[PDB]
Amino acid sequence: MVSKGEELFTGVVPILVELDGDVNGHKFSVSGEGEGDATYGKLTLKFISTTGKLPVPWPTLVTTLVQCFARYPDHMKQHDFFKSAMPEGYVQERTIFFKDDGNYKTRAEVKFEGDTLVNRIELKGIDFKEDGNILGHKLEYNYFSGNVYITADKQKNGIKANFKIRHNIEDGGVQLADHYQQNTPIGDGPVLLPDNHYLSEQSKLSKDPNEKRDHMVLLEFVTAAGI
Repeated sequence: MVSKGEELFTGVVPILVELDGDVNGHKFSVSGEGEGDATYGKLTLKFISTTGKLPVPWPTLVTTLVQCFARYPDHMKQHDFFKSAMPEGYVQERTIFFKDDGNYKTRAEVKFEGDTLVNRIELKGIDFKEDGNILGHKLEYNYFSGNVYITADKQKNGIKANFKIRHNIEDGGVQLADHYQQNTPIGDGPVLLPDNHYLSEQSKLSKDPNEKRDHMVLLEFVTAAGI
């Protein structure tokens, strides 16, 4: 049968993202709007800095800026924690360790507000290098992929995940970003606790030619695999 949270994602859902960040005392705010179609694993969003030029590269914020839009194959739908937590939602937390640089710590609440799926985020970055790849804006702006390895956290009625993102540098090298993640339900309601699996994620970054604010247009595909 079709579960409580799964039915909320059968069509196109509007998305609203709000992020408050502070990286080495540079405060910034990002708003995002778009839509998600979990049937296809497809997200289309436009993010805007509401605080002027970002102090960190847009590609470093992509993983932080709604895994409930994953396309789960029919034969894995009993392993979709993210939709099962809806509409009450879940808390997502990460540490993102930038190799030879600082870290981001993030806390996000993902939940429905009426028909709109909302992602509300707090991001704290510390110990970054002034002339590093991040504060120095040395990362390329184009495309990256990731394989998110998800396991159950029975103890917390939730999940954990870890994955590496390789951000291309302007010189031709790579900035590694090592991600550690935990998700816990907001509700006291039951959730689906998964077997080991991965989400295959692809992120295409672009610009709106008519937009003068600092911004990122994002097309994202997210597909569950490995069962």
